[PDB]
Amino acid sequence: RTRSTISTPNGITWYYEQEGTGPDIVLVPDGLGECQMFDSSVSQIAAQGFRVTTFDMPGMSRSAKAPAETYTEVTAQKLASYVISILDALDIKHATVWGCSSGASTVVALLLGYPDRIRNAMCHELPTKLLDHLSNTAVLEDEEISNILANVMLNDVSGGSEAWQALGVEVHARLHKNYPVWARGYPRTIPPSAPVQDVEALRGKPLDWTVGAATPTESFFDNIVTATKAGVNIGLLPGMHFPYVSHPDVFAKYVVETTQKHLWNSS
Amino acid sequence: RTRSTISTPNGITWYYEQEGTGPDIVLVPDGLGECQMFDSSVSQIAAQGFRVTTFDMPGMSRSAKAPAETYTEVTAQKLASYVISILDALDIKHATVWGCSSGASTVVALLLGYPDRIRNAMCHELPTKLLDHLSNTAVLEDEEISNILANVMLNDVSGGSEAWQALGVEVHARLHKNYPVWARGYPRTIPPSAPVQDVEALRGKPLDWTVGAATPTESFFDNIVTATKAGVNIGLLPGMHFPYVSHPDVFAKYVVETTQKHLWNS
Ligand SMILES: C[C@H](O)CCCC(=O)CCC/C=C/c1cc(O)cc(O)c1
Ligand SMILES: C[C@H](O)CCCC(=O)CCC/C=C/c1cc(O)cc(O)c1
Ligand SMILES: [K+]
Ligand SMILES: [K+]
Repeated sequence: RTRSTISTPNGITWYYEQEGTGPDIVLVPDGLGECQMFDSSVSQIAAQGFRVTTFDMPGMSRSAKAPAETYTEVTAQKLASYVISILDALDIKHATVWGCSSGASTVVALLLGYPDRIRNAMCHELPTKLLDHLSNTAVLEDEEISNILANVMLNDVSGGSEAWQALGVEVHARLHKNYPVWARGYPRTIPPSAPVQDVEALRGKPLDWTVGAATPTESFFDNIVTATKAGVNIGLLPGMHFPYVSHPDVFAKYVVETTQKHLWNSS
Repeated sequence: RTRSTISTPNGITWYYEQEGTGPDIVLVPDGLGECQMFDSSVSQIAAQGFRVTTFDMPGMSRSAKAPAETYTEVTAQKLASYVISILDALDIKHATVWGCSSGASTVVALLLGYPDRIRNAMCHELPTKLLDHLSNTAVLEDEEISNILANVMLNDVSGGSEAWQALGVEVHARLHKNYPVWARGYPRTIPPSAPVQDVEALRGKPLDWTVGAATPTESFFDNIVTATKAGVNIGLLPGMHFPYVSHPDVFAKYVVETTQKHLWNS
């Protein structure tokens, strides 16, 4: 496993990890931007004959050395441009991509905006609606935000409390710092940027969409409706918002099988 | 509120309730077949200018005087035929219908099978897949079944435990007796009978489909997919499997507003 940093012309110094040889699979984090959440799955996926790349997102965790524009007023389209920049730096020309949450928005924007670069995209629980209770955290003090959102992550959306806690002190200390950054740059601007207003643009695209099996129906109801309207493959993963944490083996198998499906269809 | 009984020539003596005057709205119970779950909402809906009818289902609660075939090997098509028989007996010629669970299967079967009789149907959380863990309760002893399913209702799918408990001791005593009847006669045969194999048959029909907002996505995921494929209105009610128990005012409002929408359209 390569663990290193790389700087892109847009001023971001990325922390990234890479393991394996074979077709490229890129795991884009959710809004918290923390790629250690992929640790177990990276090895399982790479072992099936893929080169797997992941990274902390700009302004978050180990990728914090970045211009303020990259973690304020954040949109799917901004994030997609940043991901393209690190793929360029790493000489990854053709990638399968995964993303959850703002990462889901990002990978659909990637697929639509850079079709020559993206073999297929897997999106999970893509936020399309403004949620005032999240947006309103942005005006609180840093420690108040971190306390509130740490609680929300563990109790409301982790999909597995034991697994979430078992990420450990080092990861959670990084998440603690990230929560105010996410709170002030994401909730207000990510949902209106969702690249799913044009249903016909999605039709026929190599997109595989999932929602958590245990997630309350109302949370990503709109995803299921939108995917079905566009004829896009839609299904479920165990857990809720973080299947790569709660169910890393099932997650890895899904990513491998889905990538294999598209490698067959490509030929 | 009229509370009475009526006997249909298929051998069922129904317990039923009616309140109000105006267009007919009929509330079909879920598989537990217990119409006291509608008590609050019946009054609220009727007050908006409707005649509201509901009833215990065959073999359940106060409608227990019924032949074994009406509560064993139960299908959506069987239940639809029974509901038509009581509508006939009460001289209800054109009805808006609500149903959840097996009641949802029933009202879709009613709409498709008897389009002249059904103004519009509201279906909620319609089961289309066999669940082994539910089917397997059919071979346990009665008291084992009641203990298991009473817990599942209270703690897993009620959508509001306080409201569920507040149905009261008499209701839960009736449910206690119903759980084994439901276990033996419904889970194994209701889902394969789901009238949703033909999406094109649903298209353009006066159907409004809901799922509980708090229900785990995987429970009625298929409902949302099927409704969307057919272009059928699909949305959410608060709670889970029993919105008429957990959120009776919201439930009543939904039934009234949906009926009014279709009265305008017609
Ligand atoms: C992991 C996630 O990317 C960031 C933490 C917030 C969270 O998990 C809440 C549940 C999912 C909501 C995502 C969401 C919701 C919004 O209204 C706006 C937005 O930008 C993202
Ligand atoms: C109230 C409900 O009508 C009867 C109690 C069982 C329950 O609530 C479990 C959750 C919803 C499942 C209904 C269901 C599931 C099946 O596999 C087969 C079937 O016939 C009905
Ligand atoms: K697993
Ligand atoms: K209510």
